[PDB]
Amino acid sequence: ENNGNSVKKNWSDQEMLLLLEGIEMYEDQWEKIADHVGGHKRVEDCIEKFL
Amino acid sequence: IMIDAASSFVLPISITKNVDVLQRTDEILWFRGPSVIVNERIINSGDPHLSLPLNRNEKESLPGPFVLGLRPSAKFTAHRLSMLR
Amino acid sequence: LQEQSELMSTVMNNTPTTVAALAAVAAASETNGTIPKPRSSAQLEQLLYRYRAIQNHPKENKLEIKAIEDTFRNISRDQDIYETKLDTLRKSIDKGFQYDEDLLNKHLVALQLLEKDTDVPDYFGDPDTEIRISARISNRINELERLPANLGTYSLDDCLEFITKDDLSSRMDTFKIKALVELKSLKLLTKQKSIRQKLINNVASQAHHNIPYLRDSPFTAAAQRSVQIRSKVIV
Amino acid sequence: SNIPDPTLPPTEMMTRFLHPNWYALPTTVWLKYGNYNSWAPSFNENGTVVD
Repeated sequence: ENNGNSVKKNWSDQEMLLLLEGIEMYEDQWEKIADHVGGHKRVEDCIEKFL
Repeated sequence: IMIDAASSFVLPISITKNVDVLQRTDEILWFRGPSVIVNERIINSGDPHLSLPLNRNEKESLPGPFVLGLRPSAKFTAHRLSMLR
Repeated sequence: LQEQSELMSTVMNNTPTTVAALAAVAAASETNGTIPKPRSSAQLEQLLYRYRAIQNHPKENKLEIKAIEDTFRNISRDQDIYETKLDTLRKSIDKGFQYDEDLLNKHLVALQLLEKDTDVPDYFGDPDTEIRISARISNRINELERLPANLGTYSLDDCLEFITKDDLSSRMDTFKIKALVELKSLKLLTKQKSIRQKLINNVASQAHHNIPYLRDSPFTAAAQRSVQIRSKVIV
Repeated sequence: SNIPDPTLPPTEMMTRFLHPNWYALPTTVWLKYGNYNSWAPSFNENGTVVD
């Protein structure tokens, strides 16, 4: 999808899949992970969700 | 084997008079190959028309392609529209 | 040498009369170590059906027909025994028990979890046991990597959308995303381990400047004070 | 990517940890002069924590 999802800390399966795609892509560079999730999530929350 | 070929083309003449039914850019898009028509997306994986069991020259004119496509029955759809409101 | 897979290979290669496994003592008995009483529901039984139905033409070159027919007799006898026992079992039922609901719940959930190999809660170092964990993850990876890529759902909520001959419903991929979140989360394990090491070895590596009840003790403050003593200047 | 398989032998995650509750603290240093030196200053406490 392309639409803005619901209120944060829901983490639909699309966002989990794109996060894991980003981690397989870049191996670092959490700005380039957080935009690939969709850019409506911060670095400091993508790291708090991958841990 | 490349990936980044263009594979779509546009002619310069604006022929946009009788073309509201095709796929427009927003001109007319002209691809490098044809389309692909797919009858039904979901395969019906059992159904001994397709599964071919090993037990027991015959023809059968089945009604439509809709046998092979998992359609729901209408009583459930009426039940769900009753559950709508 | 898997004769119950050799029959399947001869069936799926569509040439079973041309070889017929060379039924003598040297070949048909070397793979058997009678026939070993097939295990499946019908996947190893329809093969025996077709094998007897193909071996009705030679009828004397294959001496192993008799043991297969003895196992057919065994299957028919066991089936008749089970039908008599099911006739008696439906007559041996008490007229009133009133089976409890909230234990039927637990038996259904417990059976369902014990079918598909997951851990059931009760409610009724050491690299020996490190490999026994790292050999269950390779199980799940080489079980998820044999799913077909053209996997798709059909929920009971597509009836409210009226999908035509070609309409592309919007809940078709609620299982293939879930079957990749697991398969890629079980490959990014030794990346989150390396991030957790860099987290813990930089939070616990201070441990006496952030935690308040440790940097206020006598001995920690005395040690941090005593490491900072500048050496004495002679004259 | 360049990640490894999770069936590789480093799966330890705690090998050389050494929390600073487990550090060695500086304490007194008892000295030995000789066999017949019983009036000398016997030990040494420059920067010790305890007595």
